[PDB]
Amino acid sequence: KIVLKSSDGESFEVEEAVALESQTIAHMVEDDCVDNGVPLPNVTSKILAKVIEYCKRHVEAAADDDLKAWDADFMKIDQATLFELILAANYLNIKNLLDLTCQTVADMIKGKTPEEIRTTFNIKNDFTPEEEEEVRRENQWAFE
Amino acid sequence: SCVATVDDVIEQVMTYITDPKDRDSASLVCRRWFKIDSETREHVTMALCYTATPDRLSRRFPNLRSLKLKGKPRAAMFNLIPENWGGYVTPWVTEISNNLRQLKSVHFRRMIVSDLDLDRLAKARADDLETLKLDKCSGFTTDGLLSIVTHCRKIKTLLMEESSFSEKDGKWLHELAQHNTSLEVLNFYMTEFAKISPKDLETIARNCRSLVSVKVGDFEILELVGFFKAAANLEEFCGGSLNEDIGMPEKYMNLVFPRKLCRLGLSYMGPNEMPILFPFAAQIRKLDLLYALLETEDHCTLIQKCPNLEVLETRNVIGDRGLEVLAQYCKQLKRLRIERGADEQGMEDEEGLVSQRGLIALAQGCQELEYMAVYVSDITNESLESIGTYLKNLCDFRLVLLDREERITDLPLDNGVRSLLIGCKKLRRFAFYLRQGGLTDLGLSYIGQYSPNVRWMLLGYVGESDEGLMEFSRGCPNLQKLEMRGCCFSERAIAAAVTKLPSLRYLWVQGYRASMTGQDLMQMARPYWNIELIPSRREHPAHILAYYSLAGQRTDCPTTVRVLKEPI
Amino acid sequence: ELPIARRASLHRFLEKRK
Ligand SMILES: CC[C@@H]1C[C@@H]2C(=O)CC[C@@H]2[C@@H](C(=O)N[C@@]2(C(=O)O)C[C@@H]2CC)C1
Repeated sequence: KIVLKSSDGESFEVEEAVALESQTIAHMVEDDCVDNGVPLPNVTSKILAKVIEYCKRHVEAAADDDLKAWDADFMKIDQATLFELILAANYLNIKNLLDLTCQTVADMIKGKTPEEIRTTFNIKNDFTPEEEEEVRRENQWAFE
Repeated sequence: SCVATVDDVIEQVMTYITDPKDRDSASLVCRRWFKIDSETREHVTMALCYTATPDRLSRRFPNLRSLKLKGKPRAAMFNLIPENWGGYVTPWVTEISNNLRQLKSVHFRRMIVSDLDLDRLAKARADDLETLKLDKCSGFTTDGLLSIVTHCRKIKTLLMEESSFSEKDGKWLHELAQHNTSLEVLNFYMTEFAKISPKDLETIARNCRSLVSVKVGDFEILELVGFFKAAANLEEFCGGSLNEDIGMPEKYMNLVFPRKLCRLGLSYMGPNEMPILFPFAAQIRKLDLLYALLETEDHCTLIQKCPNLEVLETRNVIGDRGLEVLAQYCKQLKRLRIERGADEQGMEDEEGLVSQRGLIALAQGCQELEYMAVYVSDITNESLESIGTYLKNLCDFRLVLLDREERITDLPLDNGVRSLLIGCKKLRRFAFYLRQGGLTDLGLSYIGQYSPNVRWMLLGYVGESDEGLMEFSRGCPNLQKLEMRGCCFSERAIAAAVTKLPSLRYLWVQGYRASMTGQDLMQMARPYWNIELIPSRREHPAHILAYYSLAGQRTDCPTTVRVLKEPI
Repeated sequence: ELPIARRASLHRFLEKRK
């Protein structure tokens, strides 16, 4: 059992093999600062919460069909949250979680047009029309 | 800590977008997104190399890992395009040498590769070059080969299928034997090699534990037994040569084929040697009877044994009868190709014709078909109706009817074409080559009207007058490439139709109502639109080739090729 | 008169046949 001290002073009771899913906390039981509990001031407490919930569930793979199920459902969150998760999976080192949170954002793009994108992400298009034309031209005449 | 934006996470996300058409979009959403696509794109394909400067490419995608360039137009594959026409690869290797320092895989398709420029490739990229594909290229020699096999010691895949070069020796193969380990696929399928020792091929099989595919020249299969025995993990083998002398009726009855072998095709295989496949036909998933020497009956007895066959390529000898066998034995079939055989001494037999009969039989049997290409001897509107009726996920459909036959049942196919294009809405590539009275201006306008997804079209003797071309032209929302030969359309008819086509970027044409002026074609002169005129090599009508390019006109035109530039 | 052009790969094979 290990203690992770969130970004806003918030101890977390977690099991052994749950906190090892992060090769950031794994590589930190060597130079064990686990004395004062593992400090991670770059994870909001609301997020760190959702992270452990993911690992918890995957660790119980000791006992594949119903996972793609829980996984698809776990992702039903808003964008700003989805992002803070990727940043977190990458602040730790949870390879299975990045392959999920990123693949979720990537699915939000897969199919939309350039307009439909900066729409559903609120991005101001900043291409001078010449630039936009050159890129569209390269894309449809030359490369792919 | 401020709120987290997409900006703070896009660098990561981009590398999970694989689809080339979604990167295409992602690159256009804003300046930052464009740069991030630019620095992370791994594979790029140029359908026509003359389409942009090799400089332009290295600037846009500095970090390519894989590249694929096509040169000569499809027509070259039918000895219709002059040898000297173009597609020289040198400008591109000197660009790779200097600016694509990350490239690990290169695929040249119908291009001109010289000894010099691949020695340049070899030295410039060396151990980093995992894969080299010389696909249907010309202009090099065994020296070139010897150079890349000695400088790229870690080659995983090496390919020369249908390439034409000069054979001076076999030290290139021997050099592979002596030093290569990493080889995974090795392919010289349609190739006249006469100086390579099979002992070398055998010693390669012994040394490359990851060897999975190998296609080969006219080696004597018997000389390959040493190979086959050593080639444990081998899954695919095409090629070789089955030569039967009467002095050994049981010559090939002691063949130890690799255990995993499931994709194959032996060259020149007759009915006498065909049996050697039976002991594992239940396992075969791909069959290349293209260069096999067996008759319509023999086809049926073999197809009959392969219930799990999902790809078959063969000559039209397969016959209506054969197709019927294929209809209820191989339900798993996904790809089928029927190239035209010897149309000289009758057919290859008296069942070696394919027709509405076999077609409609097949349409019912294998409804999983995704690619279907057939040289047929006679059709019916009805047959087409059943195509677009059963096999929905047809993606690539190609039909060509032989002028062999005198009268074809019912001829104008307008209403068949129509239900076909309407049922197969997954269709993306479509080829339709006929005889003159084959399709009417009405039927032609059907095509334009009901093919929303088609990006490539090859059209035979379709239409009756420039009316049908213009009607066709108001359609084809997604047509990019268009090839047509044997047509009654006029110069100004073509020109006007190109302007009406929304997506067109490449056009090749043989046979059209010309004019001494030549100025009729001019009425399609956009900017960035290059047009060229040709003869023919390996009575040949003038070709028209036109394509968009952000490069300008090529420097390397033969004398035999003319580039139009407004009033001459 | 535009004769059906034979794919080069086959054309080569049909002659290695005879
Ligand atoms: C200048 C165009 C050539 C014209 C050539 C010609 O004379 C007939 C077709 C051949 C052509 C063709 O590609 N035929 C197919 C095939 O893949 O070989 C598609 C058809 C397969 C069933 C192309």
